[PDB]
Amino acid sequence: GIFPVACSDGYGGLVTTDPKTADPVYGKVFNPPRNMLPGRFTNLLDVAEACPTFL
Amino acid sequence: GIFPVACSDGYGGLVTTDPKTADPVYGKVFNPPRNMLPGRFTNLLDVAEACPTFLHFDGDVPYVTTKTDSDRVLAQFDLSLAAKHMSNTFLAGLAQYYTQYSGTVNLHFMFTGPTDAKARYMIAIAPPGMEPPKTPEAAAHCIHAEWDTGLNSKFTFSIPYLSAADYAYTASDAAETTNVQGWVCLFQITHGKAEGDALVVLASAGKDFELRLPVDARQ
Amino acid sequence: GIFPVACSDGYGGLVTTDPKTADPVYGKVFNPPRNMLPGRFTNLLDVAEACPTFLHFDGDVPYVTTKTDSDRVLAQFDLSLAAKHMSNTFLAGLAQYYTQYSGTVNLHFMFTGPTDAKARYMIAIAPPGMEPPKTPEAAAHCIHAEWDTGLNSKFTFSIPYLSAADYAYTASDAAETTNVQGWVCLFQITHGKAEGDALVVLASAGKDFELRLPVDARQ
Amino acid sequence: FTGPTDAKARYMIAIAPPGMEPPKTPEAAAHCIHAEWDTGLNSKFTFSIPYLSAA
Amino acid sequence: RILTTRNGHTTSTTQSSVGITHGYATAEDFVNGPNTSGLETRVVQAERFFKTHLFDWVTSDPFGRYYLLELPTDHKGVYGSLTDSYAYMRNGWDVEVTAVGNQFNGGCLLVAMVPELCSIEQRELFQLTLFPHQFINPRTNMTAHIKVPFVGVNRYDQYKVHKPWTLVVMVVAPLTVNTEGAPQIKVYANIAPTNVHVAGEFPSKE
Amino acid sequence: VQLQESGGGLVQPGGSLRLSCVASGTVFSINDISINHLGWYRQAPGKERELVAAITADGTSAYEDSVKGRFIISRDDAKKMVYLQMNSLKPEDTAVYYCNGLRASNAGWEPRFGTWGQGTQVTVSS
Amino acid sequence: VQLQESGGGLVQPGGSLRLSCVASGTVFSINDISINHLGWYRQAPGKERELVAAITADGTSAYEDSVKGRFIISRDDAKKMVYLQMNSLKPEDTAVYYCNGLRASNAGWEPRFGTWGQGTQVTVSS
Amino acid sequence: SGNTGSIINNYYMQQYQNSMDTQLGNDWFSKLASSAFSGLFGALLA
Amino acid sequence: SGNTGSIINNYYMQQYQNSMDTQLGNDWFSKLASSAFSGLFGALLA
Amino acid sequence: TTSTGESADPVTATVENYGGETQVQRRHHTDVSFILDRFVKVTPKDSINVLDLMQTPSHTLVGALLRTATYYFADLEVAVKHKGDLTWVPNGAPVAALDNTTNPTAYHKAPLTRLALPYTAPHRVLATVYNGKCKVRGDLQVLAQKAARPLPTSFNYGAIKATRVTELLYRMKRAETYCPRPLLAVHPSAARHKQKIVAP
Amino acid sequence: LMQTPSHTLVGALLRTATYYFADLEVAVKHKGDLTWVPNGAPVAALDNTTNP
Repeated sequence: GIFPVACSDGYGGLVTTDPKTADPVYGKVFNPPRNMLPGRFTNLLDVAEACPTFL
Repeated sequence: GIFPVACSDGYGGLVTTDPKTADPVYGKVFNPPRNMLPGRFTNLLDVAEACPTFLHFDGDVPYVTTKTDSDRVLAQFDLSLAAKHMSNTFLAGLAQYYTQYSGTVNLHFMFTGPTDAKARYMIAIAPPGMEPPKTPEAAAHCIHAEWDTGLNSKFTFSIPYLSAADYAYTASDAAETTNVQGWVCLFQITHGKAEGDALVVLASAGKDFELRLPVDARQ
Repeated sequence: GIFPVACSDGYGGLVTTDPKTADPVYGKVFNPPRNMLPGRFTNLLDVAEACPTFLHFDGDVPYVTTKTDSDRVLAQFDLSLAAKHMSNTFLAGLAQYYTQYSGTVNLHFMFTGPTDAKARYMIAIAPPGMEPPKTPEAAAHCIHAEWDTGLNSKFTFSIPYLSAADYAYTASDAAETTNVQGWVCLFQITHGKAEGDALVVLASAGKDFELRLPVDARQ
Repeated sequence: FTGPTDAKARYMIAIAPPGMEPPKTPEAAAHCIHAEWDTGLNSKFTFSIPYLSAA
Repeated sequence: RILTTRNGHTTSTTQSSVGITHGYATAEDFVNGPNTSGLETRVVQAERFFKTHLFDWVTSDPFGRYYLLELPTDHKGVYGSLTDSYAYMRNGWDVEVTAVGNQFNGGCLLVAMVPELCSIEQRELFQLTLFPHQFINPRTNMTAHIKVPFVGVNRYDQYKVHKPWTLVVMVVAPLTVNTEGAPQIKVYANIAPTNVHVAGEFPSKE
Repeated sequence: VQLQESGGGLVQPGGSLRLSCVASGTVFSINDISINHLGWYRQAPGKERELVAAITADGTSAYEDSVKGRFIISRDDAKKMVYLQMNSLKPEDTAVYYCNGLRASNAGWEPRFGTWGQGTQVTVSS
Repeated sequence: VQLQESGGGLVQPGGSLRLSCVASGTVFSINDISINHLGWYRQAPGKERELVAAITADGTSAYEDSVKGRFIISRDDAKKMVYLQMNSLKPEDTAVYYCNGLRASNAGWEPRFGTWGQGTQVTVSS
Repeated sequence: SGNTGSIINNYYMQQYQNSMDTQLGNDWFSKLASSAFSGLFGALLA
Repeated sequence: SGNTGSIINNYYMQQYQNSMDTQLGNDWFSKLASSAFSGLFGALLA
Repeated sequence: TTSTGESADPVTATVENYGGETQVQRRHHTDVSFILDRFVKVTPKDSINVLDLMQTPSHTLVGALLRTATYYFADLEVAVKHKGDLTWVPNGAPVAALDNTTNPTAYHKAPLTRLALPYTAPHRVLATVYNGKCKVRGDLQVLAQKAARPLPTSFNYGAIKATRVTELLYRMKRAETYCPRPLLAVHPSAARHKQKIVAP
Repeated sequence: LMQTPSHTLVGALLRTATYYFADLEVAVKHKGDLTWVPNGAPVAALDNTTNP
């Protein structure tokens, strides 16, 4: 006997904003170094506080 | 009740390079012993460093004879693994299955003529952006080396890897304009009574040569 | 949310020799006691070593009578589990369900005639690559043994396993040319007043006989 | 060896024990006791004929 | 640069030598296996030199001319009788190639030991430096030396149906005489089996 | 690597021509594409060969204002062919046409980007 | 293990014959195949039986230059039969034909590889 | 120890998958084949 | 260590998935490429 | 860097000879085990196929990179698209066994069926090239030698049979390779042979 | 990544940066079989099956 499972109805469709990942195809790739490049921003609400614009 | 699961859409197809295995059919098979057989290799870039191969010059010969005239250029070609002068080496044959590379390429020169023939040569590299030099005087302003014949009949020179990007392409058989990676030029400075004598030349990988991104173009 | 899973393509079919089980239907059944019944066997290659069986010679008889003439060959046959002389033993019957083998094969000889008949025999093996010997003088240069009748009426000789590969085939009923594993030859050196007396011969497995890769050819 | 500096050569010496006619070609004499040398900076060679017999 | 080799009761001395090339291994692997049942044996009377003629190097041969020599060849000594007395053998090789012309010649040769060579292509000649090899340049040296072990898909072999090695000599630059060199050059070889083993005696001749 | 053409020869002025570009196949290399910019050149006897038209990657078309409005050009990439339509025939058409590609520099289109072509000539004189 | 043939007997010269190989079935053993190389042999009265043709595993066919160009051979493995076509009938055809297999050695093809055949004879004399 | 090669425990209890043996209170051939005489019988020279 | 990247143990025993190697009692190129001579040969000035 | 040419010893010259700098290397993509682990298409036959690794075309990635080794070893995986039921048979077995069901048979399940087979040959290692053949009658000798220089017959992984076979792909696992051989690229006719890279 | 329309949410928010870096995921609805090819490879390789 093998572990019995129950496929469910209404689950598993595609949603364009779900929190889950895909399956890898191409492995062992290394990137060129990009650390400490000038002028980074992480939150789009910090350039809105550091830089005003005209009316 | 049993453990409920949710089959997902877009997952589970067949991909020809995925990292997963199949199901066994036939079990308990033992192999004949094959340990320590002579002549193993694990990385295909170690036989490219331990064993160089010949170049190809006009006439279907892997060498260049000394000229007795006012023109002093022996051979000049673009720097690319797809060049015509490199079409018979092990380096180009292997590189045709990858898309990008980086690092050093070595060249070996060996002199053949008799004991009473002497010569003197020079090799330079011209980076891209300006037409390459035709005369040794003009090429004296690039990166160059210069040697001559003696008791040790071999020389070795490393073409530096110099570019803007971190990697460079191995593809694009040009048959066109727009060189990208530069030229290399072999010159003959002077010679004494060495008419008709040959200088064979080989090619091999360097200390930090690297090759990435495999592909299949059916060559 | 429930645990998401990804059904895979190419997996899960039925295979008639897979290592997995089925689902139970009927439960709580107890068996009558059967412990320590006489005459058990676990490996089918132990009754092949504990119990030899008869050979088959021309005339539907498992023996060979002494000849009174100038020809001294008693029996000669190829070394193969598919040979005709081995078609009735337990070894060939079992080996017809496998593809490869390796190891030793034993042969047993027993003398029958009266107390006042004496004889002397010899057995050799000829490896492949040269036609087998016809005379005892010529066969004296192979691997051979030689015995004679007495109070102990039985002899045992082990055909060595000698080849290039590590395993050898049990298949290929030849009815053709191209022997692969060699011949074995039984000779009669001399004899005293033993006309018409028989020598029966049996066959069995050896210490290190082995059999691998089961198959089903419907024999 | 005596000749000039631009002449080179290569020699071989063998011994044939009694009981069979001696060899005529170097290929055939390669199966006896032999030595083989050539010219260079040291222009001399020395070889010892072994003493081999029944008595 | 003197070097002296010795195999059995034979020797050989050269004065212009650039070393020995050990190709594909420096030692021999397991000789006793489960396929011979422990019946093998060694023959030390079979390890010594023998000579042969290869070809004549004329000034009119272009690049790419080759000469093939299959090992083991027709021999008459004790080794040539081993192949008539037994059914399975194995042994490594030791080769030496010599081309004698004065130091006023030009050109280059390339000797190499190739496992299982069968009609190499024309373009594949540019890559013959993957196998154990050595050059012969009259300006510098006159001799080549190589050493190879036993390779094969089997631990013992039948030399009447399979020849696992091949000695090939190619021309990379033609010969030049320059009115001071020898008009032509003859190439000879010198070969000795190492680590022989045998099993499976045969019946007599007839 | 070298483009062939067909549909030329000796022709009388006033007909209707469709020059055809029998390409060698355009073995052209790596996925860096969308620089596919072909064109047509004419050549005069002893006078430098001049451009006629040029086609951009998708839809733009320019012509020499000598022939502007008279010719029609279009490419068919699904089968990888390009053609040249010839209507409103004038005496000015006597030139050898080369089906080739363009460079698209800042100042103007530059030539091949190739080895050379063969060409087809359409000389009309009444 | 022993191949039968049919289609022979007494026949007049100038007809059209297709000799047929009624094989016993070719029980032939292990998956080591693609050495399937059959052939045909002729036999003369008191003179050693000579080859005629031989078929390789897939497509190659050779004949004795006495009959070269005149005969056509082909095998049908899907049903496992092989045949012999006989056109351009000469007086030279008087021989007994054996449908058998070949050995393909280094020097030349060697014979069976079998027990023996029966044969069919085609003697034509006008 | 038949032809089974999974490494994860069975899902069902052993009571439902198979039948249970009881006790009361081949395999003779493996003892018999081990008792075979190997050495030589007579006096050995050479 | 081929092209395989799962982190959960295999389901089947190692005896059924692959064939088992035995012992008796390339890879020469990685020793050979490491023994290459790098430095300069003659006397160095400047 | 000067040295003796004939000696055949390896020698490498770095960029520190004229003042340069030597950088870091990552060579994961050229390992034999890695690069040879991927599927490769093969032209199949209708009923019976003999699984032999020399049927991959010599121009594909796996085909040529395999053919630059003289001896090799690997397990095998196949992916078959068929109709009916599929039966596998080990090395060196009679051809009648292709009809019996007790041999490993995979019942049809769409779209395809992926299996894993062991290494079942009697030799310790396989070979890509073999020197056994020891090498008017014009065409006779041509087609005699042409068929007298193949490999031996025990260099295979078994056989498969089905009512019809439509696709068949090979994948090698645990690859090991010995004694390298030549590997050549397409010879340009002009000054360079250029692929048309991805570009509009 | 410059083929997303400039008016969508991702398109414009991406276009307010001069330099960027990211991995990629695609979701394709097709007929037949789908072959991917890395950066800078010949256009003939789109026909070979050994590529993913």
